[PDB]
Parts: sequence; C-alpha cells; structure tokens
Amino acid sequence: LRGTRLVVTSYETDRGIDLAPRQAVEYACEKGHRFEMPFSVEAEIPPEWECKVCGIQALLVDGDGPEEKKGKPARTHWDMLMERRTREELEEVLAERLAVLRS
Amino acid sequence: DLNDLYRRVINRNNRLKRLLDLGAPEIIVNNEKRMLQEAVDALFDNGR
Amino acid sequence: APVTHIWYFKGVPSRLGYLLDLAPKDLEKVIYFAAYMITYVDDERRTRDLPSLEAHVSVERQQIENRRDSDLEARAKKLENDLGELEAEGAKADVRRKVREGAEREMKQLRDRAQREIDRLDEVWSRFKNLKVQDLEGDELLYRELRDRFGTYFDGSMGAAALQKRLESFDLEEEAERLREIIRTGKGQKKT
Amino acid sequence: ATADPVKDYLKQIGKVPLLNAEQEVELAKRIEAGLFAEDKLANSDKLAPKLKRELEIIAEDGRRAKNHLLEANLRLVVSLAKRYTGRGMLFLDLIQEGNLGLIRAVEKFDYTKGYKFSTYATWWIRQAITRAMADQARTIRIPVHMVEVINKLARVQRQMLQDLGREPTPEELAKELDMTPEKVIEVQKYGREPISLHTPLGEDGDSEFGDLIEDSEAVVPADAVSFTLLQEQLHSVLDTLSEREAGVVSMRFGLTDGQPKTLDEIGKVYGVTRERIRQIESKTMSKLRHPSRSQVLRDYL
Repeated sequence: LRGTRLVVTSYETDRGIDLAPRQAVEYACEKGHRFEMPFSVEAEIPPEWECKVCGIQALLVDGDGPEEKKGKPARTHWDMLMERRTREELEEVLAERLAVLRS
Repeated sequence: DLNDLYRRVINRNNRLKRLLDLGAPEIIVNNEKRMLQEAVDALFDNGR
Repeated sequence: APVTHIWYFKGVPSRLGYLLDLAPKDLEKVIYFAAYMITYVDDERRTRDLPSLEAHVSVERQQIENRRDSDLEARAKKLENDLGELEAEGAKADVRRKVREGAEREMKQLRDRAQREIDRLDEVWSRFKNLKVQDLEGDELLYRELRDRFGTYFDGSMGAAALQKRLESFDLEEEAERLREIIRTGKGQKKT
Repeated sequence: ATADPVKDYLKQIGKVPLLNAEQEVELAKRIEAGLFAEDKLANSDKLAPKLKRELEIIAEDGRRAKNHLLEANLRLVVSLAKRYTGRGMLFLDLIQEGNLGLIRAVEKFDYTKGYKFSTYATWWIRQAITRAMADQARTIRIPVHMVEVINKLARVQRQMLQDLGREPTPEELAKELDMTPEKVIEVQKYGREPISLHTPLGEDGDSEFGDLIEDSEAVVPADAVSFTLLQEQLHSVLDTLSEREAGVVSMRFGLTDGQPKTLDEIGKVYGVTRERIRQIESKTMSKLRHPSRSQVLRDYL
C-alpha cells in the first residue's frame, strides 16, 4: 500500500543562513502574566491576542482598545415573551395569578 | 481510533458547557456529566 | 466538570478506596452519580444547638397529635351526622352500613398515614443525629427532605467533585498515626 | 451505578407522571406570570416587602412549573430519538440533543393556539436531532446542505435499485437527480467513511493494516546525499568563472544566502549599471550553457 500524510518538506538547512530582523512586542494578562512575541518589522501589530499562560484575552502594554458591541446576546425567554405577547396580556395573567395566590 | 475518542470527549464536554450556562434540571446535567466521565474512562482504558 | 482517573479507581486494589477507606461499590456508586456523599459537617455547632432542634421536633409532634385528635373528633361528628341522617330509614344491614364501613376505612387509613409520617419524621431525626463525613446517602427524596429541613450545618455532593473536595481537606499524618497505632495494638484481619 | 447507563436513565425518567392539557395551560400561565413578576422586580420600584415576597414566590413557582414540564416531556424525546439509532451517533447522544431541542421548544411555546404541546416539541426535537447528526456523525465534517444532498442521492439510488431490479448507471441517476454525472460521482465520493489503521490482517493476529503503509514524505538518505553532492559540485563550476561573474550569479540566485536580490542591489556592490548587470549575467549563462562545461552538470538534471 501507499499513503501520504498531507505534509510537505524541503531539502534545506539552518546552517549558513542570515535571519531577517524581528521586533519583540510585550503583552500582559489580567492576572499578571507577561510574555513576548516576535513579529516581522514589516508587519502590523494587532491590539488583542491570547495569553501564553492561562489562555485568556490579553492586550498590549499600552491600552488603546475600545469595545464594540456584538449583536448576538439577544436570545432569552423574556424577549421572546415580548415578541410573542403584548403587555396587557401579561398584566392580566399576572393579576389573575396574584388573585388566586392571595385567595 | 484515538481521533474518535478525543472527538467523543470534546463533544460531551462542549454539550455540558452549553447545558450548564443555559440552565437545566439536574437530571440531564447529571446524565451529561456521567457520559463525560465514561468517555474519559474509555479514552484512557477501554473495556476495564 | 472534574473526572477521575480510571487507573487509580478500578485497578485492584482500589487505591482511592484504600486511601479514603471506602468500599469499591460505594466509590463506584458515588462517582457515577448514584448517591450523595457528605463532605462537611459542623459537629460542635449541632451539639450546642441540639436543644433547639429537639424542642422544634417535639413541638411538631405535639401539633401532629393535636391535628390527629381534631381529625378524630371531626370523623366522630361526621359519623353521628350520618347516623342521624339514616336512623329512621328501614333497609337491609349492608345498604345502611356501606357508608359507615367506608368512613371507618377512611379513618383507619388516615391514622395509618399519620403513623407513617411520624415514623418517617423520627427516621429523619435519627439520620440527622448520626451523620458523619464520607456517609453515602441514596434515596434522593430523603436527601432533599433533610437538606430543606436542616440545609445548614453540613454540605453534600455527587460525582468526582465530592471526591476532589474530600481529597483536598484530608489529613494524611493523622490517619497514618492512627493506622500505626492500630497495627501496634490491634490484631487479626484488622491488622492486615 | 451499573454497567449499562441507558437502562438507568430510562428507569429514572419514568418516575414523573404525565400531564393533561389543562395542567399544561396552567403551567404555561404560571411561567408567564412568574417572568412578568421577575421583570417588575427588575424595575426599581420599591413597592412593599410583602408584595416583593409574593412576586418572588410566584417566580419560583413558575421556575418549578418549567422544570416539571421538562421532566414530564423527557419521555417524548426518548421516544423520538430511538428511530435515528445508528448512523454514527450513539443512543444517549441523540437523547441529549433531543433534550436540548425540547428545552428550546419549551422556551418558545404558547397556549393560545389550542394545540397539545406534543406537536411543537416533536417538530423541534426532530429538527435538533437531525441537525446534530448532520454536525457530529463524520470524522471529516461536511456542511448541512452537502449531507442533505448525499442523503437524497442515497435514497433515490436505493429506490431506483429496488424498483428497477438493477444497479442504476450514473447517467440514470444524473437525469433523475437533475445534475451532471460529475456532480453525482463527486457526491458519491464525499460520503465515504475512513478505514481504521488497526484492523488486523494477520491470520495469527499480529499485524495491522497500518503497519504496511509507507511514509511517503520520508527523507531518503540516497536523495539527501545526492542533493548534497549537487550543492558541492555546483560551487566548483562557478569557481572557474571570473570573480565578478560568480559573484553576480550567486547574488542573483542567492546560493550563498537564499535571498534573490534585485539587479540594483547587485550593481550597488560593484557600482556598475543595471544594464551592465543584465548583460554580465547573460554571458555567464551562455558560458555555462555550452558544450564545454555542461557535462559536469548534465547528470544531476
């Protein structure tokens, strides 16, 4: 039989090569974890990353990251109740339930 | 055959994570937890 | 959720059983969500507050007996009303006695229910008296009853979380000293 | 704790009895009133402690009603999920997915339509079960629409085979399914299940299917030594060339460093013009591409 893992290789070595320049950017975690990351000089620095210690969101040493609201927390039972029913129906069922409870 | 066991573990774990924060009765939550433990047990030692 | 390692649970001898002194059947029942385990009890507080709980249960039993005698009086009044309603009526014995037999059976089953519930109250009381750590507890209904009655003064759990909580607060040195003393003094299968 | 968990779950779910239509309507009303009381509490009106206590009590009652409905209806999920058994997913996984579907349905049910609760729950349970089986049934996942197409093709092929009495040809299915034969064969190919590397093929039970697969992307020592010899021999041929020729060739092709520099970069070192770098390189290629130095390098190509 013949088989191949989807992996590519090159006839090439580490000796006798000059490495391109890189810059170390520092990131900090909420709990105090700090780490360094090497990036190419001809690169853009993203504002947010994941931590190398506890796998939580982390920002740069200098903070310039605001919050943009995401639109998909809506799903609850309350908003569906608003969508399905008007306020008067909820008020009258509420009044009936209080009446029977205090009865 | 290790990919299947890892997939079982991850599926059960993700479903449990969804159930816990969704808010559910103790019956199905406990059943999910039992399934997760059995999945991990089958991963480590199978048929024991 | 935490999970257990099968090697340190199943392989004979059960290492968890030996360390915690739990029979393998009890451990298997606990980890696989079939019975609760008590992981904490406040002995000094319950010993101090025992008089209040005793007073509460005695008051409950006295109220139960009061309700029992009230029910007896109500049943007697109902029987007298039935007798007055069907005194001048002329019919066969069974026709006029069926309702009285039904009322008597109702009273019998009512007092049987009262006896059963006071007995189960006593059972719960006794169970609370002799509660200790690593005490497995099936019969979900009984656990819920005991929790709602006296939810404070102890904690219970299920699954590998209970075993984790126990292993966290476990004094190895004291148990080792106890084992060494028993080995020095005790003899028989206990020593082995 | 028993070796079989399916029996344990089945015997556990049956303790809670069933419910009637009026009970369902009353429970739904309790849920509605409890949630509206919860919203009123969310509002910052002080009101009175007794009214607040009553509102909290009815909210707890509504929560209890929702729970009770769920335990009562778990049996419907169990009944529905049993006809999807097989096809990869196990029984309990299907049951739990159906339970999630039932919870979703209970979250979005109303009694003004005057229908028994079983219908909406059945629709949502089947939807959830089929979606889950579409997403968690194959090691190499396939989108929902492709799985639907595969199922449609399989059903059509089975029906054609049963009715006609022969195996349908690709053209027959293509004209029946209204798609090109290439699409038909592609859909047939996508659906296959991977074999296992641990299937024993040794009659005595020692070998496995995975012990006879050759690592195709494995460094063959002969090839590595051949490439090393080629690399060492290439430099010597450049050595006999003049200094400038070898230098410009090496910089242009980056043999020494691996970075092919531009013509301006090469000319910066020697100070010659761009056009000069263009010409000097050409003469070197003409020299090497001659019947006087090619023999040393012909074999390696």
